[PDB]
Amino acid sequence: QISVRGLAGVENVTELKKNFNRHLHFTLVKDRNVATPRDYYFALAHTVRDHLVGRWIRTQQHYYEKDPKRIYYLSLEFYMGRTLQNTMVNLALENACDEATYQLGLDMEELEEIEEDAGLGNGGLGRLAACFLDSMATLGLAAYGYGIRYEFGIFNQKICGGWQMEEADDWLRYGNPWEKARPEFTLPVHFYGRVEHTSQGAKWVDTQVVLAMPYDTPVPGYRNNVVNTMRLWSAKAPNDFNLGYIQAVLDRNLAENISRVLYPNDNFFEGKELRLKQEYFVVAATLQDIIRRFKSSTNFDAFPDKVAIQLNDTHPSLAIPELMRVLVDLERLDWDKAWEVTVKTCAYTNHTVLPEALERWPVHLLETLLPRHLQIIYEINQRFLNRVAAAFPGDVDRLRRMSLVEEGAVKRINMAHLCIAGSHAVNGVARIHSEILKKTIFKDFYELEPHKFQNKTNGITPRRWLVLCNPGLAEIIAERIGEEYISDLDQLRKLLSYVDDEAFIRDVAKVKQENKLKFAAYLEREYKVHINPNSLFDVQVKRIHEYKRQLLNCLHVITLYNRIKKEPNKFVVPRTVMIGGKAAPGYHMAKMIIKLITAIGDVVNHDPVVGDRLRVIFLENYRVSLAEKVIPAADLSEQISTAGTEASGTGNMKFMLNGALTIGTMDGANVEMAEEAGEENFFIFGMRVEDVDRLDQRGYNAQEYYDRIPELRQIIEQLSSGFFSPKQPDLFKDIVNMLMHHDRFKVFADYEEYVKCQERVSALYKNPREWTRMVIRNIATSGKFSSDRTIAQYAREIWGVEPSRQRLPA
Amino acid sequence: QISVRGLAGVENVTELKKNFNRHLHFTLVKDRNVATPRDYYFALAHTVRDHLVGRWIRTQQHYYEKDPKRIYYLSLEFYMGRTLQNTMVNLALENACDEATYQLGLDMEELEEIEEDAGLGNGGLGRLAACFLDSMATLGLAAYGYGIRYEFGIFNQKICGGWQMEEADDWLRYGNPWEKARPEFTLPVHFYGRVEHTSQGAKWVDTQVVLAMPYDTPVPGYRNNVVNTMRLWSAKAPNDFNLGYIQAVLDRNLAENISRVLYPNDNFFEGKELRLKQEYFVVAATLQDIIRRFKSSTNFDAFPDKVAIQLNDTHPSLAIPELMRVLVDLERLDWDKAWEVTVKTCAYTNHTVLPEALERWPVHLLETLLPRHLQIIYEINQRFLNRVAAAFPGDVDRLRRMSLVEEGAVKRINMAHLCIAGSHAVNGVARIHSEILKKTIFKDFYELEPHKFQNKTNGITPRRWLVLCNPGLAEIIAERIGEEYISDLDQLRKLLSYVDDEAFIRDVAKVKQENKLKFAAYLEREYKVHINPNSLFDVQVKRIHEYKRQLLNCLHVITLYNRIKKEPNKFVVPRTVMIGGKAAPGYHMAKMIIKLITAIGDVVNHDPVVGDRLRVIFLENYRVSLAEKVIPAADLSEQISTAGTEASGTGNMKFMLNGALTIGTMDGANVEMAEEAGEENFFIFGMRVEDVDRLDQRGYNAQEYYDRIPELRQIIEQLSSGFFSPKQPDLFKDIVNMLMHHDRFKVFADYEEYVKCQERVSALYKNPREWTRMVIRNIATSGKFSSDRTIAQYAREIWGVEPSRQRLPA
Ligand SMILES: CCCCCC#Cc1cn([C@@H]2O[C@H](CO)[C@@H](O)[C@H](O)[C@H]2O)c(=O)[nH]c1=O
Ligand SMILES: CCCCCC#Cc1cn([C@@H]2O[C@H](CO)[C@@H](O)[C@H](O)[C@H]2O)c(=O)[nH]c1=O
Repeated sequence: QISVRGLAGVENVTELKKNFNRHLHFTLVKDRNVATPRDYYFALAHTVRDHLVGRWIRTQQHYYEKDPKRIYYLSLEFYMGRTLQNTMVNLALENACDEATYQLGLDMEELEEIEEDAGLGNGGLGRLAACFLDSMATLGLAAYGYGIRYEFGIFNQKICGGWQMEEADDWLRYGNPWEKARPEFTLPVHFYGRVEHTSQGAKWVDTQVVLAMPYDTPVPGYRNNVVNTMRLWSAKAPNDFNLGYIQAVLDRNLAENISRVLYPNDNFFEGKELRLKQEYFVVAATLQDIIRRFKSSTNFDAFPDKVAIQLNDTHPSLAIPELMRVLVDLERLDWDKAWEVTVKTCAYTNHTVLPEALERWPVHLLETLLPRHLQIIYEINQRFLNRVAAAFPGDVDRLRRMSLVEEGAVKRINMAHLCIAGSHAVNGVARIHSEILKKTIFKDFYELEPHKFQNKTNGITPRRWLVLCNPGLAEIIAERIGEEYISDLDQLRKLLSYVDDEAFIRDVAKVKQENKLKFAAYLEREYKVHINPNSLFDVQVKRIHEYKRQLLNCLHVITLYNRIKKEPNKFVVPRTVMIGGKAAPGYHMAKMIIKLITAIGDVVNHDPVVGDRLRVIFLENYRVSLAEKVIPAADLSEQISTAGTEASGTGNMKFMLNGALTIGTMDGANVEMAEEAGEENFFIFGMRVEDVDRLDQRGYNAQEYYDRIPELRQIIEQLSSGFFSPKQPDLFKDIVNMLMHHDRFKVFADYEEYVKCQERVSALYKNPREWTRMVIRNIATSGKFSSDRTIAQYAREIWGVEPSRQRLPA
Repeated sequence: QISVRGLAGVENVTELKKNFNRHLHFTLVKDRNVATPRDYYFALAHTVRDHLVGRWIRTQQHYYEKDPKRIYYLSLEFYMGRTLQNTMVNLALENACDEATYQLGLDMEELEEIEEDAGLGNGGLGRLAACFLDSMATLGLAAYGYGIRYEFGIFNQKICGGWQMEEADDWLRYGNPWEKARPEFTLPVHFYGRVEHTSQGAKWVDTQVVLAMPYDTPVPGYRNNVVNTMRLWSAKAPNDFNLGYIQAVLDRNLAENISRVLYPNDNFFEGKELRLKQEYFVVAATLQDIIRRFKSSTNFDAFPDKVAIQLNDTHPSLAIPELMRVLVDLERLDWDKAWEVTVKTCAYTNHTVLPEALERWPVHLLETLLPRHLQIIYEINQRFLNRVAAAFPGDVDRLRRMSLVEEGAVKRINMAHLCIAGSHAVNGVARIHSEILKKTIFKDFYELEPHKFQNKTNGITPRRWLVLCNPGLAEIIAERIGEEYISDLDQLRKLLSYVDDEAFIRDVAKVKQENKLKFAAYLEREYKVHINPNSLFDVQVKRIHEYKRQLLNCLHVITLYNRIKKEPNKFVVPRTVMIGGKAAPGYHMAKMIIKLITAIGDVVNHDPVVGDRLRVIFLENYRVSLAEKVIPAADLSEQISTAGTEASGTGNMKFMLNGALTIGTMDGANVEMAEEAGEENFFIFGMRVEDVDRLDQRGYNAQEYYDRIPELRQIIEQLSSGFFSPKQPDLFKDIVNMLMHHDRFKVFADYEEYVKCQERVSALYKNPREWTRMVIRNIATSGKFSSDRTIAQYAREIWGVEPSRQRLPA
């Protein structure tokens, strides 16, 4: 059909068809009269997977012959989403399969919709991981993602009476044709026990053994025939485990619970033992795989020239004392040498500065669960603190601040401090977040070792986040400037010479209008809800968090509503405000925010005076595959976190790429986005980071805003009095109370300037042609935000390897 | 190589080879340089499974077009063993695959050894089930096996210091290429709740839901292109299950524990709740499958003309009140009509008369777990007892004996009584066991309904139990009389005209000697143990049980040993005595017996005076695949249960088929075996059933035998004094105590005649040529004992359907 989707040749189409039929019959054991859409999706999936394997084998073979330096990306999260379309796209099979399946009388799109998301992640962190593996493959890096194969991913969100209900995401119910179980590289992981000292060093003994079985899933590069591996571990009990008899067998579940469910907090940190076991599990099994792969090439000097380990936040920070444990206790290197190898291997990416988000493990936990690692960590601390004393003699306060060990009611190990100490590079995820790191929470560590601190502004993959979810926009871009930009997204700049081209202007706007028409229909079919597709589409999608200030959005919505009820016969640009996201299950406030949003919907959406001028939709079960649908359909992107809190953000990037304009604060990557497009082409409002500080020193008194803004006073009055909850008039007193007395995020301080800026958005939207020209300026400058750029920067400046864009043979 | 293994044509061989290579690459994602034997076994397995599926689909299609009456075989046990070779054999692919794999430079036999047993059974009962499914397919019956897909089967038995250790049989570790998950026919099963009465009848409510997911495994008939289905259910939790959040997800294991492990008792009955849930699970999910399949053909009159349900013992007896529940409560038939349908559908096979083996469920259990079924059972009882009163007025004792409900400290439901009441046929499993049923435990029920009681002597499948495990013997048979006998085993009779044929005599003996030479080697390679292959091979293999009187064997062994130490320079026919079997984990005595056997081994096997004249081996991990090896290699078969206790036995049949002579008592099928071969061709000793009764009425006093047999007194003295346990001299006091004061099985009563008869075995063995001629008479008369005969008898006399030997098209 459209050109970026590859060739539908007569060979390939005829061949796809017979392989589809072979799978349907031999693999699925069905015939065309009993097959359901789910069987059809499978046959297609097995058929496409057939095109990977040849390439997959040759890629692993290549890395053996060539023995390049290897990148190991350790993450507890890999938010993959669906695999089928991505695979076709990267393999140039999209038009072929589409043709083949059409001729068999099937609609491919209907089949794509049957695939479960692999929701092995909560949000931006696990999805960074996913974009990174795609980019690593595309750039021919010899990279492996390592994580955990959770039996249940992020929960599916149902709304009942406007409250979030969580249900189990049983994504493996029907099988996963993408993975390959490799029970033959099963590895032991040890827990508990005790440390014994001998003539010949420490020995960790009387431990419980849990086996780690790996599953491999192919990661295909973009049209370069590189296929890398994501290896996820699964917990299995040993056969002599516990081994009255029945219970012994039934208790095998106790071990395998390790990889059973993904922790769904991204706000808070809970010191729960299961979580720590998960972190150790992945790190222990991964290091033996890394070490084994290295030995098949006594001398660990070369280890750092052959291995790079990137730590996605501090979740796999135990890699550091685990690498010492192996080197010192099992391979018998002296401390000082093993330490040099360790620091030179490991690097650390921090994803937040929120204090409640940082891992601080109780010592009593590490002591029972991992007693030798505790010894190592203490020995690490001591030697570290002697470096500090030597560099800053007399400074005893610096000593207590920098310690890996927090003194207090319960002793804690600060896992960030460990990562900084044991890594040669530490990075933030956007320029401003990186400066904040050096100026505030890691300032002490920066003065000791300024050379460790870097920046690597996040990016997203334009294969998933443009070609895949937005084929129409990819096409019109390709018509003008070619296809090269799909893996060199800087070329999008060439679009700046089309900014006064009437034919492009109509085409950009035409595509936006289609994506809206299509999403508007998805809203009716799957969820019986009625939207005007000529309205502006105002979307905030991301996890629910106080810092992300969905509440601020709510306040705007309520204000537009109140202005409309005040002058009903005045013209306002209509809007459909969509807000969607999951709340972590114990985060009471977050859950109240979801409730408020639906409450506003019940009032606003059924007011006959409002008409179709304002609609408020909460988007159920936001996740990767819903993001691929709503992002191409959006006009306004809401990125409105209090300055200084959102480390980078990546949703913001997906929207810029797809023709939405951004309303946001100068926070995280928003800053570089505006810098790249010009501030004129951006809707910036609110305090900068400096303003927030000034406010913290005076003290933030919310009353002041309430006393001076009548429009705001009215909203609080409505919330307090029961306007939005006529059955429970006091339903929202917690929010009204938080807003008024302990808002760490200064919702009221930004309200005035946020509303004024929202008025400027409506004004520009009334002039279609200038709206679109601004869109063009955004899309045209979104190049920097490709995860290809990001990965090339890690590669060159942290891992010490060259990206290569060259094909491998077919 | 040999003719019964089919054609190795040039088409098939070349085609096997490329499919093997396709699977190795596409399915297993390996290449010839990294492949391990396990990968090779898989590729072969997937290649052979490819030849089933076409046939499998056409068989299920046929049954739809033709709509014949359907047999549902309900069992908690299916002891399948390995599937690969059986599949090749039934499909005529053995010589082809052997050729193909040879040309790829592989040894097929080495590959066959890598396959796990599906040990979804304990012993004869679950293996009857397996032989029956093979025979049902071979006879073109539209039959389905239904059971449970246990995650762990019968435990693997290790010996440590001569004690049994149990470890978990994790038979699914590496995948099972034979099954097909069919998540789309998932079915709800309900538990707990309570019964509510309405205007419109009872309603079972507030129940917990457990889902049953079916797995299908192909059951290929012998060279007729019929492939039937074994459907095994797997327990899965629902997604809103329990649905702080973490525990909710972790507690999903509580539901799925249902299908987690197979109960390994075959002696005793434990009223454990998990077991009852297993029995209900299988019965509830199976009945909806049966009912659904029936509706796709309001009127249940035809139900019994379209459905037959065979109950393998009382384990799935809840099928009966479950069928009433559905008919009465969900489809709204009146009692009397639903009852007629039920009795006409169901039949019951009893497998034992041992009182501790019978299921008697506590009422408090059924009341909490299945409260409506309890109501039904009471209503069944009442109506049943009114039939009894009417037929035997005044007989109040008969009323208490016949009741489904046992009065007592805790009320129990007698599940046998339920099966008899709710079934149109009840059968024993050998002629003598069937008479015992009618004369003793079911006598009351027989006088009420003599027409319900039948016999169906057990059988075994000659495909697995001859062609497969003994290709050499199958060949020489085929040389003389053709191949037709493989599915018409009566033709083995034609061998009686070769009894004086010198060339056959040498060939029969030649094969026996090979199987011995080969097993003798298997003993060294896998278990470092040293046997003389010219000795007589004396084997007792079967579960360890007091009734099966392994102890009696021990006493003989010890006696041969003591006679040898008394006259060391006298000639005795050498023997290798092998005894093997698992003990149920809580059966303390059984476990002591294993211990004794190894103790005898430690003394006997290291006496230099004994030489290689006597060896005593305990065979570790006896199971289906070890049976396929040791049975062809045996000379003497030990079937020595106290008369009246072994309902039928089937090991006895496997040995007759494979050229061993039998030493045994007149118990179970032994009786019909001797009747078929002539008593002269059999080594019969000991009490008949009548003798046992006479002894029970006088009282069995073991002292008497001890006082009159010096050879016996000496053995007891040795056991008591520590001769076999020099470190723990009192190790065996429990056995010596049981033997002397409470042996329900009269080991001493049979000892004298058992030894005399063992002397007659040794005498005949010294004359090779007459030994073999007797073997010929056994093998030649083993026809009756084919499970094809058995199934044809169920078919004609219980199920009301005709066996058909006709091919279906290819
Ligand atoms: C000391 C160890 C404790 C770590 C606690 C944490 C954290 C997280 C950060 N981010 C986002 O990660 C994204 C990817 O970098 C960012 O764009 C976004 O700004 C982040 O909030 C998440 O999405 N989830 C998180 O849990
Ligand atoms: C009231 C319900 C309770 C049932 C309890 C039971 C039983 C069993 C019978 N048999 C054998 O089943 C075999 C197959 O019929 C026989 O040949 C052999 O003689 C039997 O002992 C077994 O092998 N295992 C058993 O558990």
